[PDB]
Amino acid sequence: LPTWSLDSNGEMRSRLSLSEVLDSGDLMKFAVDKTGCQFLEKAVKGSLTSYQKFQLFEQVIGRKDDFLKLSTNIFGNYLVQSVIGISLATNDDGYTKRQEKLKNFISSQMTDMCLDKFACRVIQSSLQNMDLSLACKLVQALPRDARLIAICVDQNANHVIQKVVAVIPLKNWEFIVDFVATPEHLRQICSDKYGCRVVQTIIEKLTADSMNVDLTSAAQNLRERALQRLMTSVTNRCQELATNEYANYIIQHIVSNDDLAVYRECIIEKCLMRNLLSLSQEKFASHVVEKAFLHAPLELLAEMMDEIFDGYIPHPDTGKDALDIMMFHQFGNYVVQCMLTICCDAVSGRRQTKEGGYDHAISFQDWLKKLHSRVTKERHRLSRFSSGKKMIETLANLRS
RNA sequence: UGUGUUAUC
Repeated sequence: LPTWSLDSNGEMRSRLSLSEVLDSGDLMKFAVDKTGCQFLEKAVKGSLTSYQKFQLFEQVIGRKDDFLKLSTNIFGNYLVQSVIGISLATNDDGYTKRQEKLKNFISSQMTDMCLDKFACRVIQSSLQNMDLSLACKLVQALPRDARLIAICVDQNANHVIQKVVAVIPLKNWEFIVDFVATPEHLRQICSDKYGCRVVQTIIEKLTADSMNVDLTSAAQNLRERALQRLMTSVTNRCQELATNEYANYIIQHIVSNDDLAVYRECIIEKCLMRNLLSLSQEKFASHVVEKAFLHAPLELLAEMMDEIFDGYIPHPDTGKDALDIMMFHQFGNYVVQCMLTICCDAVSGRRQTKEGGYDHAISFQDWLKKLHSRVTKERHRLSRFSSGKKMIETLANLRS
């Protein structure tokens, strides 16, 4: 801090005025100092005269180098955001030029700012607060090459993409959907901790749910086509994604969401059916298998149940079957518990059994009897395990 | 008995 602003204690004077700082030419020293920026931040929330605003506009968001220096600063980024807000609230003759400047500064350094822990906050608040037509121009400044992957998997920058998805119409960011849907990009992004969150947010925004009822029918058509293109790519890589440590959450999201029912069915047919025994023994995919049981339409659920009960040839020596393997497997046991709970819910009326012009209660009763008979026969071994005690208790509670 | 994301003074 400039000496003029310090007391005899070597500490920022109290009773300092905003205008003194603005007049001094020393704002940049205050804005990058914890105490100095705290003062500016409080000062700019109060009444400001036209000239005070003018000075703040010039000094904080008026020149490219200083704008970038504050935007990328741990303290300064807050002041930048405050001054952008004041700029947008001040409809004098300078309004247009100030916002165009801000758009040019950010666009010209878009990737660098998105990747920065602090400047990415400036980007997000600009996207949601600036006039929409100018915010759309920021989106246009996003890179279209390998840097876009870098942004999508970055701990900071992924939040910029999620903000774009939230507050900008789809036509402006449709290019991101197609970028992410490219096979090699999908693989990289979905297999990343942050990238997987970005893809789920995109899918959510492309879903025709109660949150999108305000779209025009033309916008719904745009959305439906983008969703269909993304789902095609996800479905093409379903097996790889379902078994992955992060992308399994995406596959689960799709399978679990009734508003994605047509895609849920594709996924189940494409990579789960005929692979249930194998996938139920996988750490990540076993959760996908549970979601499929829980949400499959009746005709597919029947195929799934039939696969577990009768889809596999028992061991040639021991006679162990798929149910035997799954009941005692470290991951498979949860899938069998899920099957049992579904059947108990159906027969007790906690789950609707009518669908497809028929009451399928008879099917659930059949599957339940098979599970009950197995659990009865194998009660001694099952009672050795928490999972087995749980199934025994589940069946006991049903009788009650 | 079994997995992640939700990030600044």
